Amino acid sequence: AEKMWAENYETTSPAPVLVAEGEQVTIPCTVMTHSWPMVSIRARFCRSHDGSDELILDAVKGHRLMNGLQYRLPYATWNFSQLHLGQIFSLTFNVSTDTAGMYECVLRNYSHGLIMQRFVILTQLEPALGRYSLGDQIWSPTPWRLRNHDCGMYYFYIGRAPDRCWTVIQRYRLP
Amino acid sequence: PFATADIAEKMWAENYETTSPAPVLVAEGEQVTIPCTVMTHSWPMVSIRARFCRSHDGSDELILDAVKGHRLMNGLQYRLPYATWNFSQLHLGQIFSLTFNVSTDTAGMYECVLRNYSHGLIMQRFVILTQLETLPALGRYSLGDQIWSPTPWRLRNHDCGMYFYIGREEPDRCWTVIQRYRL
Ligand SMILES: *[C@@H]1O[C@H](CO)[C@@H](O[C@@H]2O[C@H](CO)[C@@H](O)[C@H](O)[C@H]2NC(C)=O)[C@H](O)[C@H]1NC(C)=O
Ligand SMILES: *[C@@H]1O[C@H](CO)[C@@H](O[C@@H]2O[C@H](CO)[C@@H](O)[C@H](O)[C@H]2NC(C)=O)[C@H](O)[C@H]1NC(C)=O
Ligand SMILES: *[C@@H]1O[C@H](CO)[C@@H](O[C@@H]2O[C@H](CO)[C@@H](O)[C@H](O)[C@H]2NC(C)=O)[C@H](O)[C@H]1NC(C)=O
Ligand SMILES: *[C@@H]1O[C@H](CO)[C@@H](O[C@H]2O[C@H](CO)[C@@H](O)[C@H](O)[C@H]2NC(C)=O)[C@H](O)[C@H]1NC(C)=O
Repeated sequence: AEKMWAENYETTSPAPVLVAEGEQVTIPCTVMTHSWPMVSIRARFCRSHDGSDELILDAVKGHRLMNGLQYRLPYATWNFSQLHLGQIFSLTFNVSTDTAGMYECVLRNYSHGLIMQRFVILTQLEPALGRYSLGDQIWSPTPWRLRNHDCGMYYFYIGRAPDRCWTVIQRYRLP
Repeated sequence: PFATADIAEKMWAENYETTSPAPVLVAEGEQVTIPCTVMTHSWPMVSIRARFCRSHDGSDELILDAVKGHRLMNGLQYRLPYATWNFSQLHLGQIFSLTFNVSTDTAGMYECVLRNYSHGLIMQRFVILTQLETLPALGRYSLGDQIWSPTPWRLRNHDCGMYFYIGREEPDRCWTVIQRYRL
C-alpha cells in the first residue's frame, strides 16, 4: 500500500542495534494525536521473507484490526496507550535470528501508510561498541557482552547473558 | 536544597528542535501525559523537567534512576502534588512519563532529559498551554510547526482577562517559545 515517509524519518530512526538472542525487546511507538484512523507496526524481517508484515490497530481505542505478525511472532504481545495529546503503542517479542529486522511506526489508512520511525534489530552482524550514541553508530544495549565468531550460526554478536538488511546496515558506521 | 537548582550544565540533543512538537493548546483539567522514551544509554539518571508558564522561575524535575526507574528526586511534588510517573524497561530503550491534570498553573514546557548530577542532556520538548494570547482553524497535530490541539473543534475565545482557550504585565514565561511557531 502507497507508503510515505515522515519529514523527520531518517533523523529520529536510531541506528541498528545489535541484541543478544532470546533478549526480550519492545518496539516503542509514540505519535502526537493525529487524523489517521489506524496505526500499525510494520516488520520487514532480515532473514527469510519478502514484502512486509503488520500489526494494525484502530488508531483510537487501539483494537487489533489485523495481525500480520501473528506468524513469525506467534508469542508477541502489543500495547496501546491513550495519552490525549498523543498515543503510545508497542510490540514486545523475544529476539532471534528469525525475528531480527526492520520495525517501523506507521500511521495508516487503507490505501496509505505514513512512516514515522524505524528501528533495526540485528542478532548477528557481518571493535568498541557503546550503548546508544545519539548519531549513527551501530550500538548495543549491552556492548561489554559482545563476542565474535568466524562461522555460520552462533560475524559479531552478543554473548550469553546477504541479509534483507545489509544495505540499511551498510548505511551506518561501525565504531 | 533542592529547589531553584536548574540543571547546572545543560546540553541539547542533536535533533532537539526537530523532534519537539509545537505547542498544544489543551482544555483545563484535561489529564495529559508526557512521554519520552529514550534508547538505552550511558547516563545514570533520567528526568522530566518542567518550566511552568505562570509563576515559577528556573526549572523543576522528577528524577529517576536511569535503570530500574526509582524516584531519586521529585521537584514537581509541589505544583503537581497529584501526578504519577511510570517507567518502562524495553531493553533496547526506556519509556518514562509524567501524568497530571493540566491547569493554567501547570501548563508549561516539559522536557525529556538524560542526567548525571552536573549535567543534563535534553532530548525533546513538549509545550502544554491552556490559554494562548491574541492582540482561527486549528488541527490535531500536523507534522510541522503549527500550534495544534487534540480537540480543536472545542475551541472557544475571549478578549483578555486571566486569548484563545478550550471548551468544557507580563507575558507568559512561554510567549517566545510560542511566538517561534505559527498559528
Ligand atoms: C490516504 O492519504 C492520502 C494523503 O493524506 C489521501 O489521498 C491524498 O490526499 C490529498 C488530500 O485529499 C489529495 O489531494 C490527494 O489526491 C490524495 N491522493 C489520493 C490517491 O487519494 C487519502 O484520503 C487517504 N486514504 C483514504 C482511503 O482516504
Ligand atoms: C484528574 O485526575 C483525577 C484523578 O487522577 C480524575 O479524577 C479521578 O478519576 C479517576 C478515574 O475515573 C477515579 O478513579 C478517581 O476516583 C477520580 N478522583 C478524583 C479526585 O476525581 C479527574 O477526572 C481528572 N481531571 C478531569 C478533568 O477529569
Ligand atoms: C556528566 O556528564 C558530562 C557530559 O557527558 C561529563 O563531562 C564530560 O566528561 C568527559 C570525561 O571526563 C570529558 O572529557 C568532557 O569534557 C566532559 N564533557 C562535558 C560536555 O562536560 C561528566 O564527567 C559527567 N559528570 C559526572 C559528575 O560524572
Ligand atoms: C522469552 O519469552 C518467553 C515467553 O514469551 C519467556 O518464557 C520464563 O522465564 C522467565 C525468565 O526467568 C520468567 O520470568 C517467566 O516467568 C517464565 N515464564 C513461564 C511461563 O514460566 C522467557 O523467559 C523469555 N526469555 C528470557 C531470557 O527470559
